Amino acid sequence: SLDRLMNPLIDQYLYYLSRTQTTGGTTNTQTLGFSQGGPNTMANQAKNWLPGPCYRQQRVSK
Amino acid sequence: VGNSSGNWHCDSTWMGDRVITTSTRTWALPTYNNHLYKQISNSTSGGSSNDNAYFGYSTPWGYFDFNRFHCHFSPRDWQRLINNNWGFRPKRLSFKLFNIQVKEVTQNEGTKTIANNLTSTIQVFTDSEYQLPYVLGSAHQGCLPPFPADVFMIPQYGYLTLNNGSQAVGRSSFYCLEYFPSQMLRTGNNFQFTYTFEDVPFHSSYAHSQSLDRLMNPLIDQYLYYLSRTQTTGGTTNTQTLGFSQGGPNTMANQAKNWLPGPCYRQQRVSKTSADNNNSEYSWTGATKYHLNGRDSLVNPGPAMASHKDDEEKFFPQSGVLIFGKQGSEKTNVDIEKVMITDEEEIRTTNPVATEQYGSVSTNLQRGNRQAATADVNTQGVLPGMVWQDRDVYLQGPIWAKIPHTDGHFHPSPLMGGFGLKHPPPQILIKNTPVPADPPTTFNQSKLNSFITQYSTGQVSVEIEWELQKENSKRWNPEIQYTSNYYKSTSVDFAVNTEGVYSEPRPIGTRYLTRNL
Amino acid sequence: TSADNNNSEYSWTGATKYHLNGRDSLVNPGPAMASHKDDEEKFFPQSGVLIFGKQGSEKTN
Amino acid sequence: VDIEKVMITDEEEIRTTNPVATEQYGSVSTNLQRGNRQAATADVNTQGVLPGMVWQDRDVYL
Amino acid sequence: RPKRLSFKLFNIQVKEVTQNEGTKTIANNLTSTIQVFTDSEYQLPYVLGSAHQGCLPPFPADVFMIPQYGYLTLNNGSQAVGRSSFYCLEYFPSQMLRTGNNFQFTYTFEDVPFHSSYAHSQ
Amino acid sequence: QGPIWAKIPHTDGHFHPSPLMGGFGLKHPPPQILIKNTPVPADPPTTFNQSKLNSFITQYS
Amino acid sequence: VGNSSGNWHCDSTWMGDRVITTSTRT
Repeated sequence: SLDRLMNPLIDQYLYYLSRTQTTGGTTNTQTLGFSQGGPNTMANQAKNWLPGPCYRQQRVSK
Repeated sequence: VGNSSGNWHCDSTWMGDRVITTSTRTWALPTYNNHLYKQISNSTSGGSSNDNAYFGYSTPWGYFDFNRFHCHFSPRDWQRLINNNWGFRPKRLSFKLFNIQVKEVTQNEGTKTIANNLTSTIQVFTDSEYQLPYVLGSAHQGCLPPFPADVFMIPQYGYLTLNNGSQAVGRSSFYCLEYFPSQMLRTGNNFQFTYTFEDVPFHSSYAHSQSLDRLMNPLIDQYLYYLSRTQTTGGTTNTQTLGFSQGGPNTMANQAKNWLPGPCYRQQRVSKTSADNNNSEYSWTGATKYHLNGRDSLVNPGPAMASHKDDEEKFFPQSGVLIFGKQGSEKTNVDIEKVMITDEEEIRTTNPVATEQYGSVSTNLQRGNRQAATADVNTQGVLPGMVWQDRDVYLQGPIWAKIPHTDGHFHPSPLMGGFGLKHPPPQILIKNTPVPADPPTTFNQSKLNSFITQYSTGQVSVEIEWELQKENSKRWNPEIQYTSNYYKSTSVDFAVNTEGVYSEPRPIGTRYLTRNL
Repeated sequence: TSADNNNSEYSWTGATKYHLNGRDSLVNPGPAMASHKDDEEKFFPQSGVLIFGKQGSEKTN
Repeated sequence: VDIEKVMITDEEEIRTTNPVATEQYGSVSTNLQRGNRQAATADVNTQGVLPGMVWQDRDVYL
Repeated sequence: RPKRLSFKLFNIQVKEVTQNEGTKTIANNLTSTIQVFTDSEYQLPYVLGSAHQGCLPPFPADVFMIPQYGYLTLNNGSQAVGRSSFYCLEYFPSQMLRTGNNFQFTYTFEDVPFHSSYAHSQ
Repeated sequence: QGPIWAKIPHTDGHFHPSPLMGGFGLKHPPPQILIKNTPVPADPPTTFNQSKLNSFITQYS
Repeated sequence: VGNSSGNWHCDSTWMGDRVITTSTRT
C-alpha cells in the first residue's frame, strides 16, 4: 500500500515535527521537539507519492 | 589471490556537455538472524494503531543504499554544476565491485582471534525485472558515506505486504530471493555489471524571473473590460448600476491573465520562534493527513509548495517540507538546533504557499434581497491552465524513485523530488554464504542451526554519465551564486573538526540561477 | 439588468480570487466555463468571461 | 426489486492505493495559530489531482 | 492550426524635427538609421499573451504608432530582491537598417492540436 | 477580436497548457521583434567633457 | 583458490511446453 513501501529495519535520515509543547513534569510551555522516522512511528514518515482522486458518497448497509 | 581485482577509479570530470562521476568506498558485511527468516507485525512492537500496524519479513540478506547525491558529488563540484547549467538528466550508470575478503571469528574465553578464511564465498544478483519489492525511495539512512574515506556496514533487508492489523490476508505475498540466479563469488574474483537509464525530463534547476501575475506590459492596457462598479458613486445615494473599465498599469491586480497557479494543500503553520506558537499539542491531531483503509496517515512532504511568503522567515509548513540533521543527531525529541530546515521562497513565483488559502469563491447568487456569498478554498485540484514546478532537490537528498507499476499515473514526478522511471535502476543484494559447524557423528532428521559466525568486506564504486543544458541567458545584471561566506570561521565548512567527524553547515539547494520565465 | 443585483460594492471583496505570496489577485477569466444555463440571458459570471468595447470607449467607469 | 434478486460489486482490491468512497479524503487547516489563536482544522470530501498521484481505474467484470 | 509564418518589413524613412518659435519644419534625413532583431532563443521577457491594446489596426487603411516596451521582475513592494534581473537588448545582434534597405525573416510553427471550432450534438 | 496564442512558461511542470483566454500555446512560440530609432547627438562642445551626451535631434521614422 | 567454481544458477522458467528448474543449496 502507498504507506508501506519503505524498509522496516531502518529510519529516514530526515526529521519531522514531533513536539509543540514541553513534557517534563507539571508545566506547559512553547517548545519544539524534532525527530526522525522510525519503524515504530511509520505513520509519520515522509513518503514520496500520493493517493488517488476522490468523491465522497453516502454509505449504506446490506 | 595475489592480484588486485581492479583499480580505485574515483573522480569527477567534465568533458563538456557531459559529466562523469564515480566514488569508491569501503564496506562491510554482517550475517543476520543466523541465516534465518522472520515474520514481523505488532511483535517487537509498539502497541495498537491500525495506523502503526505492519507486516513484513526480515531476511538474512543485505542490499545497497546510494539513492542520494552527497554520495556522488563532493560539495565544490556540485557547486560547479549549479552556477553554470540550467538542467540535467542522468543517462548512464555503471557498477563495479571488488577485492573481496572473508573473516571468521572464534570467541574463546573473551579472547577472539580474527583471521581470514580465503575459501569462503558469497553471491549477489540484480533484479532487472523488478519482481522484488522495491526498498528505495524511502530515504533510509545508511547511504554511502557522504564522505569517501570513512567505511560502513550494509543495512539488513526487509519488506512488507498487504496487512490487517497483526494479521495478514490471503492475498498477502511472501518471497525468497534464494530463488534467483546469482553470480557466485569467491575471494579474488570480481563482479560488475551495467545499466543505462531511459528518457526523462531534465529537472529544471533554476528560478523564475517573473510571477504569474506580472507577465504583462506596464505601459499599456488590455483592450478588454472587467467589472468595476456594482453601485453608483456620485453624492449621497446608493442605487444599482454597472461601471465597466479596462485594465490599466494602476489596476494590474484586476487585469485578466491567461494562466493559472499550481495545485495546493493547506497546512497548519508554525514558527521557529518557540513562544509564537499556540500552546497545544497538535503535532498529530491538528496535522494535515489523508484517510486510507482506516489507517490515517500523515501527508508529508505532500505536494509541491511554497514554504512561506515574503519576510515570514519565522514560519514554515507544519509538515510541508524537508528537514535535515547535522552530524551527531540521535533518534527522537531532539531540538531545532540539531536540525536544519528547507527554505522554499523560490516558488512563490508560481506555486501557492502551504499555510495560505488557495483563494476564495462564491456559494450563492445574489439579488436585491440576497447577500453576496463568499467562501474559502483550502483544498484544490487541477484544471486546464495550470503550471508549477516540482520540489527542488537537495544535495543531502534523494535522487529517484520507483514509479508504481500501475495503469494510472499522472505527472509521476516524485514528491520528495527527483526522477521517476517505469524501469528504474536495479537493486543489488548480497549476503555472506552459510557455513555449518561440526555436525553430529550419526544422523539427525532436523536441519542445522550451528555455524561459524563470520563477516566479509571490500570496496565498490559506481559510474554515472549525465546530460546538462548549459545556460544561454543574456541577463545583463550579475546573478546570484552559491558561495561560502568570506568572513573568518573557527571551523571550516564541510571540513572535519579536530576529531575527524565530517559535517555539513547547511543544506544545499539548486534553484540558484535565475532564468527567464 | 441593473436593479436585480444586490446593492453592495463587492466588485473587489465578493470577487473570486487566489492568494499568492501575499498579493491577492483576481482569477480572470479563470478556467473554461459556461456563461449561464438556459434562459438566464440576464446573468453572467462576475469575472468569468471576456468583454469588449465598441470603438470610442475610454479607460474607466 | 429487492437486494436478493441482485448482486453487488466488491472493491476491496483498491484500498491498496485509492481512497474509500464513504471516507474523508483527509484533513487540512483553515488558519494560522499564535499563542492566542487556536489550531484550525477542516475536512476534505472533495478532491482534485496534483502532481504525485497514482491510481488504478475501475476493474472490469465479465 | 496555423503552421507557417513569414514576416516582411520595408520602405523605411526618417524624419527630424526642428521646433523654432513654434514654427516647425519637418523634412527627412535620409542618412539616419535604425536596427531591429528577433529572439529565437526567448531570452527576453515575453510581453504578449497580455492582450495589450495597440494591435495592428483591426482595419487596414488606418495607421498607428508602435507601443513602447517595458518588462518587470520579482519584486517586494517598492523594492526589488537580489535575484531580480535586469536586461539590455543593446546586447543583441541586430540587422542594422538604413532607408531604402529592406529586412525580412521567417519562422514556422510546430505541432499543435487543432482548436476545435464547433459545438456538440449531445 | 481576441488573442491568438501565448508563451508557455518554460518550466518542468505544465498541464494541458491550453491558455485560458483561449488560443494556442508553444514551448517555442513565434518571436518578438523590436525596433528603435537610432540615437543621433546634437552639437557637442568645443572642448572635452567627461560626461556623456543628453542632447539629440528629436526625430521619428 | 582465488576463483569461484561457478555461479548460483537457481530458477524456474517456462519457455512453453517445457519447464526448466534448478535449486542451489548448501
